[PDB]
Amino acid sequence: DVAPLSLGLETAGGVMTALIKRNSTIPTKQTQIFTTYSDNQPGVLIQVYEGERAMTKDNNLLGRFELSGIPPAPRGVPQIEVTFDIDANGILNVTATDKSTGKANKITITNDLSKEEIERMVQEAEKYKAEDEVQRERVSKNALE
Ligand SMILES: *[C@@H]1CC[C@]2(C)[C@H]3CC=C(C=C)[C@H](C)[C@@H]3C[C@@H](O)[C@@]2(O)[C@@]1(C)C(=O)O
Repeated sequence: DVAPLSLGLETAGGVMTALIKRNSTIPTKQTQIFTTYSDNQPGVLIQVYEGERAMTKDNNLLGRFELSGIPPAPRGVPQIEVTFDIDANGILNVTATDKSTGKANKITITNDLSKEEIERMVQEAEKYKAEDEVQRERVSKNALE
């Protein structure tokens, strides 16, 4: 019925950027436009995370993929459309497409975590809320490494 945890990707500096917020009613689909962190960046690394903490290392890793072929351009210029789609079949599709060329890549994640363990991740997130927000402020926008 609901996404029991926030679902997102890692932005510059190991920052958790949520696309599907905790308690979102399923089916659900969200999209954010992302960019490159450094000049002439040839591609982006999509790292799929679950959890509430501000830094991805403290959340759970679900999968990875790279979208390469990004032409040389300055930082913050390329447009990378990243969509998270949760279906009613227990299939999570994460797609990243380069808006300039149409070049894309994707990962499929299925549901095959305990209720208490889910309850702990949200407990831990509000306990570490301040420390997490400090690291976020210090290290962060919509930039992808
Ligand atoms: C944490 C790990 C991932 C997942 C099993 C999700 C993976 C695939 C999905 C497909 C529609 C769902 C978005 C799943 C929702 C949820 O059960 C899940 O996010 C967690 C909390 C889990 O229970 O293992």
